[PDB]
Amino acid sequence: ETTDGVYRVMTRRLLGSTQVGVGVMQEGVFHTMWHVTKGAALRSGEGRLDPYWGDVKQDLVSYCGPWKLDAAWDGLSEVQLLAVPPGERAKNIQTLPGIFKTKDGDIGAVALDYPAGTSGSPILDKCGRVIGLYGNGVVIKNGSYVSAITQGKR
Amino acid sequence: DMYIERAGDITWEKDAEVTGNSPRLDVALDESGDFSLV
Ligand SMILES: N=C(N)N[C@@H]1CCCCNC(=O)[C@H](CCCCN)NC(=O)[C@H](CCCCN)NC(=O)Cc2ccc(cc2)CNC(=O)CCCNC1=O
Repeated sequence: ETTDGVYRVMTRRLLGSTQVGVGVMQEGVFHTMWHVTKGAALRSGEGRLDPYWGDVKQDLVSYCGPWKLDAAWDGLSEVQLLAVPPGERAKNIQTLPGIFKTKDGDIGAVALDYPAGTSGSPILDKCGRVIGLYGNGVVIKNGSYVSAITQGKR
Repeated sequence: DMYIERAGDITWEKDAEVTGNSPRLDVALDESGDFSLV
């Protein structure tokens, strides 16, 4: 299956079937976060997906071709996280991003807290373009979570 | 062995629930790809 869309990333090495993350299929390339797969090969039905590009520092990895996703947050509008939590239906959640201010520039961030296996779910703009992936962030004072909107370079 | 299975189309939902605030946070990204608050 290479149809564009969002996919669960599953393993059987633990008890039951376990969702370890999420990713995006677009233009025949599968996009997820590095910590989901650690760069390992993936099965899709009877076919195999071999990694093509990845970068631990960005926490990103692509399969079957180079990173395709290049939209970016406009810095002004709300976005939607299309969360795909383990064992639950995909659900859109709208929010206005905050900002990670870093020495090398600023990055949209979303203050939404989902289970760890939700890593790699796409964040979309109002045109439905994927502006980045959910799941690399920080834990704030009260103990909840803020994820960077992590995007690669096409 | 990891495997993938489709979970949906990628599309904006007009009736989406809305939540979450919009913090401005100073952060650093280390060579491990981990963010930390500054
Ligand atoms: N913690 C909250 N509220 N939600 C997280 C949601 C995480 C969404 C998916 N992203 C990740 O899984 C990535 C993997 C690492 C990327 C490395 N590039 N993880 C992080 O981005 C932070 C970044 C921290 C970097 C600091 N330098 N790591 C964690 O949260 C680890 C952590 C796990 C569990 C607790 C507390 C902390 C206790 N809570 C609980 O068990 C509630 C249920 C589990 N909830 C959670 O796992």
